Amino acid sequence: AKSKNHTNHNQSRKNHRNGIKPPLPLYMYNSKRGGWLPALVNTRRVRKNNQKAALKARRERLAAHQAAQ
Amino acid sequence: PKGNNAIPHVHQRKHWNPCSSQKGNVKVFFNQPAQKQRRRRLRLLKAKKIFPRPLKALRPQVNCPTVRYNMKRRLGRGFSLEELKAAGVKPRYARTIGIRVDRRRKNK
Amino acid sequence: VHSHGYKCGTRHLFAKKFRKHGVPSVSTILTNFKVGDYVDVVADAAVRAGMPHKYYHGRTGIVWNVTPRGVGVIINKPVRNRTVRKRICVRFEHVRKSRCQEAFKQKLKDLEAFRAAKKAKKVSTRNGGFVCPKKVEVLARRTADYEAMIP
Amino acid sequence: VNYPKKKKMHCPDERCNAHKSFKVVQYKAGKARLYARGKRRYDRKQSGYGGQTKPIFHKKAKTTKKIVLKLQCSNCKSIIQNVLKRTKHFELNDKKK
RNA sequence: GCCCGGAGUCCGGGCACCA
RNA sequence: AAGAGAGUAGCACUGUUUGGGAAUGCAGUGUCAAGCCGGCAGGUAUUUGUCUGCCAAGGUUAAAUAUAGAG
RNA sequence: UUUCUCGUACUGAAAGGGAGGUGUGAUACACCCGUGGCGUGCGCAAUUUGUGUUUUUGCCCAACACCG
RNA sequence: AUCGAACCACCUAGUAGCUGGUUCACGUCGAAGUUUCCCUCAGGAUAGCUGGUGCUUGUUAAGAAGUAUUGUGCGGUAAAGCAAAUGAUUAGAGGGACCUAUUCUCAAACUUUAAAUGUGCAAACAACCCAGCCUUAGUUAUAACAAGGCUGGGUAAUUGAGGCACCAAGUGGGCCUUCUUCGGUAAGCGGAGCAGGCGAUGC
RNA sequence: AAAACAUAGGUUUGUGAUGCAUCCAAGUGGUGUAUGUCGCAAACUGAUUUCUGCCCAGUGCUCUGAAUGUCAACGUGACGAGAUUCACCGACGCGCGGGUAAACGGCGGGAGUAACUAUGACUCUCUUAAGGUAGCCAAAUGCCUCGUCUUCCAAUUAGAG
RNA sequence: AGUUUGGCUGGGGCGGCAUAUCUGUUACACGACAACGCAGGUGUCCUAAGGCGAGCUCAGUGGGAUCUCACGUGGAACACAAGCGUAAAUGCUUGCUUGAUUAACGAUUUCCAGUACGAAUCGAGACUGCGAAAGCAAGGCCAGCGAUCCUUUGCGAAGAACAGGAAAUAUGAACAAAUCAUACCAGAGGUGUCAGAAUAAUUACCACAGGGAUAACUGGCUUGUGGCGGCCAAGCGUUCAUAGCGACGUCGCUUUUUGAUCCUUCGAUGUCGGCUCUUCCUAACCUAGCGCCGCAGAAGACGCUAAGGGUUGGAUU
RNA sequence: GGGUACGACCAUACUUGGCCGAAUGCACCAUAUCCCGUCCGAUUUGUGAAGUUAAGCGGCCACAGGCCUCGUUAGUACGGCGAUCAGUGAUGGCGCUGGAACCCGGGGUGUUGUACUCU
Ligand SMILES: [K+]
Ligand SMILES: [K+]
Ligand SMILES: [K+]
Ligand SMILES: [K+]
Ligand SMILES: [K+]
Ligand SMILES: [K+]
Ligand SMILES: [K+]
Ligand SMILES: [Mg+2]
Ligand SMILES: [Mg+2]
Ligand SMILES: [Mg+2]
Ligand SMILES: [Mg+2]
Ligand SMILES: [Mg+2]
Ligand SMILES: [Mg+2]
Ligand SMILES: [Mg+2]
Ligand SMILES: [Mg+2]
Ligand SMILES: [Mg+2]
Ligand SMILES: [Mg+2]
Ligand SMILES: [Mg+2]
Ligand SMILES: [Mg+2]
Ligand SMILES: [Mg+2]
Ligand SMILES: [Mg+2]
Ligand SMILES: [Mg+2]
Ligand SMILES: [Mg+2]
Ligand SMILES: [Mg+2]
Ligand code: NA
Ligand code: NA
Ligand code: NA
Ligand code: NA
Ligand code: NA
Ligand code: NA
Ligand code: NA
Ligand code: NA
Ligand code: NA
Ligand code: NA
Ligand code: NA
Ligand code: NA
Repeated sequence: AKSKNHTNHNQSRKNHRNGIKPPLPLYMYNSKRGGWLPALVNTRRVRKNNQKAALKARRERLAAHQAAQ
Repeated sequence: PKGNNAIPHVHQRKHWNPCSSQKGNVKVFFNQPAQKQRRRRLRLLKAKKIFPRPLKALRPQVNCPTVRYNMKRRLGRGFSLEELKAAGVKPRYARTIGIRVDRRRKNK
Repeated sequence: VHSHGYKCGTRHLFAKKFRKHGVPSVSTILTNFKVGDYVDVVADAAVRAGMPHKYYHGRTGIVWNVTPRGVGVIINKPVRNRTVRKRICVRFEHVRKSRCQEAFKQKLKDLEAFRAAKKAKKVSTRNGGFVCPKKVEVLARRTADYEAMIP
Repeated sequence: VNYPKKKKMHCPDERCNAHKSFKVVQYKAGKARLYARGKRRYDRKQSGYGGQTKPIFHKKAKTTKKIVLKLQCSNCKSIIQNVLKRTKHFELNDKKK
């Protein structure tokens, strides 16, 4: 016995029950894994220097406050 | 619908259950507290009969094998022939006064 | 259900134009792309290499990767009850700079200019007023125009 | 399809890190060993009374096979295997038309 | 896939089949 | 000073059995030992040399265990 | 301190190996009251008259580093 | 009184994606007949629709919207055309064919042109603009660019709760109507697109 | 309840006993066989009368053809330290070559042509293992079909010839 | 003796492949969209028909004796089906070549569950080819192909290390020497029912669980076919379209034929014909009443109102 | 007002025919020892001006074809939403609204950057 083949009826109603969720924000999953390697490798060396400078800045800020107290 | 479950492997397809057509293959433990009482009664009765002999005969101290139990000590079956000679006791006479004797131990 | 390949409904979509055939010009070659830009994805159909799928023709997205002869763009796409952020790699010929933010940027430039001038407007037709015709015609649906609509 | 007898291909060996001349010979499958683990298991399962114990696959549909070439270098004895598309007649004449 | 025979060559033959 | 169980153990083929996998146990037929540097076992087949543990092919033996349609 | 089991460490087919921070040098050296750094972050603390700031818990994102 | 394989007891409560049944009340919510794979088509697994348990938060909007505005992209359907390419096709006129300029009538698998209804993106605080710096093994012949940071100054209507998990049910025979449509002489016929309904619901 | 089966008659096959057919799980076991070719066992046709044509390519059965090609265990030799590997030998059967249809079965097309037309004894040509012989028929076997002619009725998709 | 003897399907069977796939159209100007819908393809082929540099211009037309000049927007060619694309080229000729190799498990698109397979896009490293260079090339653009288990091939060359290290493949578990076997990584032998069982018939002697999800008979929708009628008027009728007819066209009605469908019924609605008996319809054969004729009489043709009454006996089947 | 070289947009720049052109230039032109390539110095390559503005090039013109632009076709064709609207139907108008195309008519026939350059 034959039957139905295909229909898109009721599918738009189902998709909007819980809505079409908005896309993820642009700041959420932003990793350049497969990109241009020469630029990726260079950015790592800059980031390592930024982390080292961040640690040094907190050391001087803490020492200055302790001297005042 | 199945979902994210483990694959069961329950191992119960061998007619172990007693029903109208099968005798079954089961073992229960309803006599456990009764058998505990009976064994205790026999131990007290044996002590009364053999008085004043000790309940258990003397046994040696041995080392457990393999690397997992290298450092552990327990009791062995019986004393060695070399050990009995060192203490000056005959083996057949030793069994008479309540000393267990083992003729297979090696004393390495 | 038969014959759904990579280019199914593309007879008129990837056709070039009338009297506008050819290959990309120098102005296209000299365009500069940088990460964070907005671009439109349109096919060229004279460059077979790096041509995007038919779904992404006419779509607008942001670039996340720059390569020696290619650009990577992030494009939204609704699937069932959600939109997926897709990444496509295309050649620089199938990509155009987008003007979808020039009005916004021009608004910012005007605001700072207005503040800069202040540191150193329109006529509403909605409100009423006097009207002096000096002449008044009449519309009357003459019988001549009824006779006109006869081919 | 016609193929040359020699090719100039890159050699990955440390001694010969350059383009060298390779000799082309078609690959043929070896002979089954009768003492492979799978063959020992099959012979044990097959002995007895139950008849045939495994499938035989009579429904053959393909009419060609893929071509595998073994490329043998001279100075460094390394071998490199390559695969071509399916074809019905493979020849190694190398004499250009 | 084996062993032959007749023209490395195609056929005729007796055999053998776990993707 | 001697000795300690022979169509026995082993091997080949076939069948069955086992978690036992180049073969765990057994059965049939063929073949069939050693003890003057012995034999068996040591979980991957073969040849060679060590090491470790035992000494088959005869027999008896309480207690702790079962009573799943009995007395 | 159980005599066994689950857990406090994982990784490789295997032989095997086995995870703290900061500073200074190119089984290295010296210290040990301690979040590896960045972003968004309940509550609390301190300021201005509502704003700006510190520490941020839990969680999440992206970059190090260390073990096989 | 039993025969295309007798009767009796047992294995046996044999297996059944198939047919039948399945026992108190009130309350809060509430569907699907669709996607992919399967010796699959009277059945399953998988996603969707639903319930329960929440977590993190907020008090005008955080990563809000089946809706408009402004700006900026995409398209070849209706229409139109054959006096424009491809194809079909009627008749005269000027130099039997042929040529030149016309003329009647056309196209789901023709088109120069080309709507309406549509469809991407943007319209700010995890951001922007400017100033002064830091780093790099990236670019450039080197001022200049890239990228990651640090320190000071200024910054599109109207509706309203945002985000993130875990566990699981039923369902996977549909049918009707508006408009657009394909096959068929047609059908209360077979097959699709958009929306609303019945199924599950009375008044 | 018959047109089916059986029957007398006819034909074919195997077989001289350490046999042919054949039962049983098995044995110094059992049946035709208390038998001996005018016998026993296995098929087909179906009284009498008169007959029983051609085909051995296919499948089957069979041969006192094994002549040669191919093959399994068992045997005999080699390389190797050995497991392993290789070589040679290796029966029936298959292949090859004969016989057999009262074994299963099978048994043709197309043109031209005789003093009116019509038919074609005669010719030619394709083609098989052989190309349906003696007989019989719209028959319980003929689609077309209620075939065509005679007979039987006033009239017959019926009956007979 | 045991078992099997595909699926889809306007019932099933025979047929076909709509079973894995590519182009145009259906398809309604984003994307997606079904039918045993329409027009056609695919399991191959190519050491060049792959890569690059250079030179040139094709189909065709016209004027002159294969040769020559001019025009020539592609009307040619690009292995094959179609679409798109291309003129100092993506076409043709020629020269040199092997980028159809390797490519540290880099990222992504199409199908999509945001799985795999097939195909494709953008990259980093090695060694190269063609170019004076910029540059192009890891096949021929998009269709041309394949899991687990098993079999088979390639890589783990020789040396260096007083110790397993940034550098020497691992194991065979009491230990050593040589064979053998096995693991880890990359390919190949195939499943076309193409996400991948190893597979012949018959049942009228038949069985079971079910199905009105599905055929054969009644009923329902339709009316192609069947049947019964209108409209126009070229002709036929001694001349005369219409007494009577009426071609070429066009408009309807009926459900008394046969088709098309599959709505009800498969825990059953007794399936042809004849006999008997009642009733209804009119599209009127006879009986009643009228008009008209190519109606002298007679016999008839046509038309209207009319269903009250009637409509036979036999041969073969 | 010009020329040359390198360009951007790629016909308001194209096609046919006609008329004119100071200077710097561009070009036609002369010739094969050497570099280089052909059947042929025709193309290409190397050498250098004895001539010529005939051609190429630039400017202008043509009720010329094309192309660009504005109107007209036309609120026409077609469309979204509504009706217990009209009509036997085929179809159509109405309400709130979006809105073309060909033909035809008027106008137009390149704009410009960098460097070196003659009045
Ligand atoms: K369910
Ligand atoms: K009778
Ligand atoms: K007889
Ligand atoms: K024969
Ligand atoms: K024969
Ligand atoms: K490369
Ligand atoms: K299976
Ligand atoms: Mg369905
Ligand atoms: Mg489900
Ligand atoms: Mg019972
Ligand atoms: Mg005993
Ligand atoms: Mg029920
Ligand atoms: Mg509710
Ligand atoms: Mg229901
Ligand atoms: Mg009777
Ligand atoms: Mg006859
Ligand atoms: Mg008859
Ligand atoms: Mg009669
Ligand atoms: Mg007769
Ligand atoms: Mg079927
Ligand atoms: Mg391909
Ligand atoms: Mg039905
Ligand atoms: Mg009944
Ligand atoms: Mg009844
Ligand atoms: Na287009
Ligand atoms: Na023995
Ligand atoms: Na049961
Ligand atoms: Na399958
Ligand atoms: Na049902
Ligand atoms: Na169902
Ligand atoms: Na008879
Ligand atoms: Na005859
Ligand atoms: Na008759
Ligand atoms: Na399948
Ligand atoms: Na009809
Ligand atoms: Na009709």
